[PDB]
Amino acid sequence: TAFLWAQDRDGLIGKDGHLPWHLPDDLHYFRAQTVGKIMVVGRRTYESFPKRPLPERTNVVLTHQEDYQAQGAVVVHDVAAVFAYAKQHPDQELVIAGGAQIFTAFKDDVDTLLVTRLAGSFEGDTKMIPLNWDDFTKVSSRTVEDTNPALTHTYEVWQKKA
Repeated sequence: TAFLWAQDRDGLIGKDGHLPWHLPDDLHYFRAQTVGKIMVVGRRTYESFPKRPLPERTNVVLTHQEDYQAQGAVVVHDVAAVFAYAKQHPDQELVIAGGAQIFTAFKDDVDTLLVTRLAGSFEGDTKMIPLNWDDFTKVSSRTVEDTNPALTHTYEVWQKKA
């Protein structure tokens, strides 16, 4: 299972309840990362999400409710309910998108990690969860210095070890 998200110098991710705005470049990666397959998302996330469900992207809703539903999307309550779907759907891949509440949920199950270290700084009140970098291994990491000094980023790909 993979985890795709972007972190800045400070290591921020997003907001919890501000609704400021989203970047076009930083947004393309957030989705393009696992789009086109079984991408998980928090209930709160699936809501704000540009669309429900996503066009060409299988989404999943994680909530403590045992009756929670979604139009087209899949409804799960934890990392056990998601793996259950992906279990019956060995054709598609399982990659968690968010949110933070969902990140630390699969942190102990994630077999692969994806982080984008952006040189520039980003605002927000929500920080990234405590990842066990010691439990995982870095398989790839290279920074990309674009024209914009703040639009820079590093693509890190980690693989959970035993």
